[PDB]
Amino acid sequence: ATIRYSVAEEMESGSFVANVAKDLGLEVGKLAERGARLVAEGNRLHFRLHRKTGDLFVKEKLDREALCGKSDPCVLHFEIILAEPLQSFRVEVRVFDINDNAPVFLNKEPLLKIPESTPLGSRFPLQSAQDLDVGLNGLQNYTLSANTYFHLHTRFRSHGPKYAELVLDNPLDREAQPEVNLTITAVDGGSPPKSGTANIRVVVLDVNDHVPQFSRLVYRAQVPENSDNGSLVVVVTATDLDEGTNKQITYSLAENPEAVLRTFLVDPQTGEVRLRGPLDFEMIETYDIDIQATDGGGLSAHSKVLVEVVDVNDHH
Ligand SMILES: *[C@@H]1O[C@H](CO[C@@H]2O[C@@H](C)[C@@H](O)[C@@H](O)[C@@H]2O)[C@@H](O[C@@H]2O[C@H](CO)[C@@H](O[C@@H]3O[C@H](CO)[C@@H](O)[C@H](O)[C@@H]3O)[C@H](O)[C@H]2NC(C)=O)[C@H](O)[C@H]1NC(C)=O
Ligand SMILES: *[C@@H]1O[C@H](CO[C@@H]2O[C@@H](C)[C@@H](O)[C@@H](O)[C@@H]2O)[C@@H](O[C@@H]2O[C@H](CO)[C@@H](O[C@@H]3O[C@H](CO)[C@@H](O)[C@H](O)[C@@H]3O)[C@H](O)[C@H]2NC(C)=O)[C@H](O)[C@H]1NC(C)=O
Ligand SMILES: *[C@@H]1O[C@H](CO[C@@H]2O[C@@H](C)[C@@H](O)[C@@H](O)[C@@H]2O)[C@@H](O[C@@H]2O[C@H](CO)[C@@H](O[C@@H]3O[C@H](CO)[C@@H](O)[C@H](O)[C@@H]3O)[C@H](O)[C@H]2NC(C)=O)[C@H](O)[C@H]1NC(C)=O
Ligand SMILES: [Ca+2]
Ligand SMILES: [Ca+2]
Ligand SMILES: [Ca+2]
Ligand SMILES: [Ca+2]
Ligand SMILES: [Ca+2]
Ligand SMILES: [Ca+2]
Repeated sequence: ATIRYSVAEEMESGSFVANVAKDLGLEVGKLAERGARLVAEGNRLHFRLHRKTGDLFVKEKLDREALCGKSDPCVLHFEIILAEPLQSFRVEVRVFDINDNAPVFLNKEPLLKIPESTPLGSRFPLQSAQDLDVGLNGLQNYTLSANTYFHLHTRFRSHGPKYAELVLDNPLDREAQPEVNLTITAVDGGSPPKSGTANIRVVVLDVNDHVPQFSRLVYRAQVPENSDNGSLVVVVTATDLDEGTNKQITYSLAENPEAVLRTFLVDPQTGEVRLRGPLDFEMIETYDIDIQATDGGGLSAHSKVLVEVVDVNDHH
């Protein structure tokens, strides 16, 4: 009823396809004589017939991804018309698929920002790739680069892979490495398989999971009673391994006896523990002051400075 042939994709134009006279029920001379003409719909003119030889050539480089797109059978139809007697013959040439397209990502550099306090076992979806081929020549599998935090889990469908997702195996600690960088690899199933890699940048968001720590737990100080107002008792420092607003330190005098808050002050920024009142050895020999370093998130830490006034009042 209908005659068909098979051709390979992306072969050079003018290349041979088949010989018509054989499977037409005629001979070459008959083809030349009966006026063998190729006719199809106006839009498609993919082939060419040489009458005198009965030879079928392809007129253009056939690109299957353009003609059929994502369709499994790529078939081109056209009819051979004759004359005396006037016969019409339906011909269909199938364009086989080859592996001339590798998988690719639209974002070669995706940006995935994961908070530091992320529960172990959490999953992060990744955008799939695009292999324009069909079947085994299309997408088949994903792989993840060597890593100490993640492992890749590829959600599959019946025909092909749905998409891939990162699964966290280890607790993310920003203080260790604030960023982890990876390369996802998309692999088809052709022979040889073709690959397409993308580069994921995983940024770890700082969480206030670090209380400020004072240098010394106890600050020893020996201050002369005849010292002036605003004289520097001591300088205290507090460190925070975090970043952002969860790092800046706010020093403060809190929960102290009246005398302390009456004769002492502290600089909220620098840590300048200084005087705001007079001193007399006979009245108060020693002060013990608990200062408080407060973090932006609210994590506070205490430390006591033990001041001891020196020299009898007006001894020298
Ligand atoms: C999709 O691909 C994954 C992993 O990728 C494949 O396996 C690698 C080892 C390489 O050979 C890649 O070229 C290849 O694409 C497949 O899952 C994995 O299959 C392998 C089969 O050998 C399993 O072997 C393991 O090997 C390690 C050490 O090499 C051992 O510690 C394991 O105990 C085990 O023997 C592996 O467990 C398995 N999973 C992972 C995460 O690698 C997957 O089968 C494939 N799917 C399809 C449909 O192709
Ligand atoms: C994110 O990480 C990628 C991955 O780096 C690669 O993966 C690791 C797991 C290891 O296997 C590394 O050995 C491997 O490079 C980085 O991509 C890499 O970029 C560099 C330069 O930007 C590329 O360097 C090469 O150097 C050789 C010899 O010097 C040249 O011949 C190459 O032409 C190339 O210049 C490296 O090839 C490339 N790796 C891959 C797989 O593409 C990426 O830089 C990094 N990004 C960030 C922001 O950290
Ligand atoms: C000894 O010094 C303290 C503190 O001096 C302060 O710190 C220095 C580094 C400089 O920056 C000074 O400019 C700064 O004042 C003195 O205590 C402070 O006195 C001033 C003025 O009396 C107070 O300012 C105001 O006081 C009025 C009074 O009603 C309030 O209403 C205002 O709100 C405003 O606070 C200031 O509060 C007070 N305390 C501090 C911690 O600065 C002190 O007067 C001086 N002399 C003696 C004898 O102690
Ligand atoms: Ca192609
Ligand atoms: Ca193809
Ligand atoms: Ca392919
Ligand atoms: Ca931490
Ligand atoms: Ca942190
Ligand atoms: Ca902190």
